[PDB]
Amino acid sequence: NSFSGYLKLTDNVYIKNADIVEEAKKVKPTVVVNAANVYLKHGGGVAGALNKATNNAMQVESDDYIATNGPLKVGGSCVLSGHNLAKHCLHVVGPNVNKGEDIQLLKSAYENFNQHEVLLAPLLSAGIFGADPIHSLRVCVDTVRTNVYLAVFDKNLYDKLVSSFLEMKS
Ligand SMILES: Nc1ncnc2c1ncn2[C@@H]1O[C@H](COP(=O)(O)OP(=O)(O)OC[C@H]2O[C@@H](O)[C@H](O)[C@@H]2O)[C@@H](O)[C@H]1O
Repeated sequence: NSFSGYLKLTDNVYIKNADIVEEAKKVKPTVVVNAANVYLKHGGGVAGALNKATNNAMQVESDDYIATNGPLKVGGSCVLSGHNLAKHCLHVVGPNVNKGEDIQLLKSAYENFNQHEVLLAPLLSAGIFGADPIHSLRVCVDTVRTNVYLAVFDKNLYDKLVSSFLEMKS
């Protein structure tokens, strides 16, 4: 946990414009969050990017987990190996609002973060799943009480997130 270059938004939320995988390799974090689906299929996005960097070790361990325990709940989580990227990997499932999943569960999904004192995380539901990233950052800041280090990959999205957060801040 040697996080460098993060802007601090609140007492426990930090943000940085980085690739979450490059971040993980460099910082070797205790916990890296994966933006997961219910069957733990890491195709594309953060999940696929992380899986590739373990040369598909993650996807194999994931598939064994689903086979034993069945799908995760939307808004739920499971802790697996972090492989070469971290000690552990917390797969957290946020609502796919694009497919009509309840946006309320984004808050339950962020509540999983509070079981770890330090995390390297992306924004849940803010890509393929279609939530407003500003909304997702807002619920993260309102929900997570532990120290979360957000890697936002796209520069324009990151700029807009730090702007909007600080304009609406109180
Ligand atoms: N390499 C990356 N590094 C950092 N942030 C990233 C990266 N790739 C995407 N992001 C950002 O992380 C946030 C989450 O994007 P997704 O990974 O698409 O997350 P989510 O919306 O929860 O999508 C879940 C779905 O995506 C699939 O990969 C996954 O298997 C599941 O089906 C968004 O802001 C997105 O721009």
